[PDB]
Amino acid sequence: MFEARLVQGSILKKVLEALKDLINEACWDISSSGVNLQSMDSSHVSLVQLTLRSEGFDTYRCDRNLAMGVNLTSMSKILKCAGNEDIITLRAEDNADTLALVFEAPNQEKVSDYEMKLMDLDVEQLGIPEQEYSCVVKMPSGEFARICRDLSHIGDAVVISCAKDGVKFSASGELGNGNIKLSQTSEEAVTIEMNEPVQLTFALRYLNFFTKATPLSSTVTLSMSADVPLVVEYKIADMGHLKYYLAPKI
Amino acid sequence: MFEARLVQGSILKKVLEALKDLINEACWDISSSGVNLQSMDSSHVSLVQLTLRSEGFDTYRCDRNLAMGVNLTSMSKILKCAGNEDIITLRAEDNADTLALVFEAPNQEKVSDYEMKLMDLDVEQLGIPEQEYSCVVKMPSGEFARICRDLSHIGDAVVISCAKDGVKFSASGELGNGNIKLSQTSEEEAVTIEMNEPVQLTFALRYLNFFTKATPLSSTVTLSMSADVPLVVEYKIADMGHLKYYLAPKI
Amino acid sequence: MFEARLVQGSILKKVLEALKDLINEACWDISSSGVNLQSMDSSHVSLVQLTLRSEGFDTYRCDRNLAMGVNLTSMSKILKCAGNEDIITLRAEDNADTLALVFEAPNQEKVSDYEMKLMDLDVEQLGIPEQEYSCVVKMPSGEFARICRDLSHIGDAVVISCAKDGVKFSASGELGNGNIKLSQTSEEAVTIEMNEPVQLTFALRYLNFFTKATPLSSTVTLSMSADVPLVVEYKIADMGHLKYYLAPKI
Amino acid sequence: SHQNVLSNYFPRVS
Amino acid sequence: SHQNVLSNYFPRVS
Amino acid sequence: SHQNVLSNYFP
Repeated sequence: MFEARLVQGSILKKVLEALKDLINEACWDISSSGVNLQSMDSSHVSLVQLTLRSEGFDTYRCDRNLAMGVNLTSMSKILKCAGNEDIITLRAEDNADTLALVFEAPNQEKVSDYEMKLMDLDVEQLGIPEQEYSCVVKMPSGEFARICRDLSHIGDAVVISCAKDGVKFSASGELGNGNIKLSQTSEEAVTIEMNEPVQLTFALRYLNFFTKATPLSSTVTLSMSADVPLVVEYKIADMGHLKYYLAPKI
Repeated sequence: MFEARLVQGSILKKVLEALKDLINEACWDISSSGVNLQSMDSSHVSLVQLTLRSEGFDTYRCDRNLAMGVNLTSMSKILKCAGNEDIITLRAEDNADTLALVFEAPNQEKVSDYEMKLMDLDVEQLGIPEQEYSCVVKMPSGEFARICRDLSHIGDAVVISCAKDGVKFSASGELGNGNIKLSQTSEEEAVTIEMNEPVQLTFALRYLNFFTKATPLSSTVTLSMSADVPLVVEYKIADMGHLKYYLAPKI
Repeated sequence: MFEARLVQGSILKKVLEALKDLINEACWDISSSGVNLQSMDSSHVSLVQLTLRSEGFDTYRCDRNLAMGVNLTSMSKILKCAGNEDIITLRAEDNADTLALVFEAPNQEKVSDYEMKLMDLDVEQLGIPEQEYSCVVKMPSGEFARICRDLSHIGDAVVISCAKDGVKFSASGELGNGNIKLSQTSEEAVTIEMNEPVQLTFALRYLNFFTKATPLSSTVTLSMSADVPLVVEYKIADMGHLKYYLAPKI
Repeated sequence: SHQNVLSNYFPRVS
Repeated sequence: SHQNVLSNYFPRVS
Repeated sequence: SHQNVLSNYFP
């Protein structure tokens, strides 16, 4: 048996909205400490790590550890059928043949019940060890998302140049080039912890997928060093976080 | 001569929106008691019956009875050109060659005038006897519209199971299967069930989703079932009539 | 150096939106009296003339007159990266190689900077003679815009018929025919100045392009005479106007 | 399953 | 149908 | 102008 219950179900809806365009399959590691998910996308250019801690749930119970092959497009399709205010419950048994999903309306006259097949997955694992970063930038996630959406009109790659002066996002293309500069402030603050100036380059295509996690968190952090992947991190309140990793260009 | 006038024209816009994707042509029976429309869809699996009574128009005049061949998409295209608050008037004259649609804006500076040609249409009518039904469910039309949309992610057919105090909608496919259970509530937003005999039937979700195009017509929708008879999905154009959809079950 | 600053930047966003689908390239005539822009569409059936006076700006400065070949889709792409509340700045130098656009947010912890290249244009300009018009109609711009969209369901050409009663807009096609009648009111007013009845015919395709300027002005004015082009005029409040010219059919 | 027609349930009334 | 161009009405001031 | 994968960084 595995059974976990979450009264703010929209969390899970948002999580799979944040995943489903990037990866088709992924394996869910259930333990008594919560849920971890890790997978690369088809190109092996990016990787995503998802954590959800036990005590962020209102009812968590795990008899012993599990690995659940889940097609995430399917799982999204199902979660779409959950109400915004539904209490969502996940359950799995001996068989681990299927994962069961329960949507209870808080009014109590509607209960939806879905059971999806769990495929069997080859597990190409990587270890994302947490590293040091020359520079780490914290900012409102909508602001970041808008940077990324804007510069996609301009080019296919963004250059992030961070000094203590402030952080700057740059792109160039056919039209010409564009630059957005943010500076450090007095919630919505922009704060920059800088140990060493960095200038790196990333594909904007991949970042626009990451910003799909925007509805999960008011704040986003970007972590960089020369010669290490970028970490774009969204914090799910009181429960866990969503980290996206992206390899720089050149 | 025929002339009918409706001060809230949006009714007529929504009726069309509810029809034009399911059926492309149909015949309008005009009498002094109102308007009837009935037609099968091309596949002859579903049927639509529309009633709009005389006394729901603010001015109805039907001197001679009329049967008007109409392309419902053409009429839809025209009605897009009406505002939701236009006072909408339909008029047909002596020979019934064209149907005129007149839109009076409450802004008052505008009167729009449209005239579409009336085709000549062949009549395969059907007779729907009045029955009472094993199980009858009244529920919010939006809830129902969502049930239908959602389960279409799961499968291509739904199994409706109606019991003494709750109805269950079920579908299955490759992903897996899903089931939605509604119960009866503590008006428009209540869920109520009148059941003389439990029913469990199966229907094409494709067709139901055309039906739900009638959702903006009514806050509430009623479903009527008996074993071995078509389902009836009914929306009420309140005070004037209704839009009933009929659907043949599977296996 | 040339510098123009506009504290309500939305004005400019709306201009580009009002141009970019109709014409791809154009030359901006910069002068100490303001900005002029004029262009035909590829088919040479319509023309658009834009005037923006020096004194509608909050900071206008022009030492030399300038004529700037501009790709307008590019420029629109850029202004999309501006917020509605941003203070927008246009700048060009001695050299005039590129045009710079600077967006300051009311957030003001953010400054965006874009620079588009100036292509070289053979600018086929036209001379707009002063005429007087048989019939001149003033109406709410959204009302005119809805007239134009509505009749595009019916046919491809509209017939505008002006007598003292009011103007009648008509179109025909396979479905049938539609007629819309406006009369003069007791702003949101409809006023009709008629010196001699006109009956003219225009491509609705072009009108549906003109109506993209609706958000620039609550009111639109139409000027007609037999055998001269139609004028569709939107007034940019306090700054200038956007005039479209259209050649009648048959 | 098989899809049935309304012909099978309602008579052709002219 | 026939569409007239602005050439018939306006001079080319280039 | 260039780019790699995420393999070349993590154990």
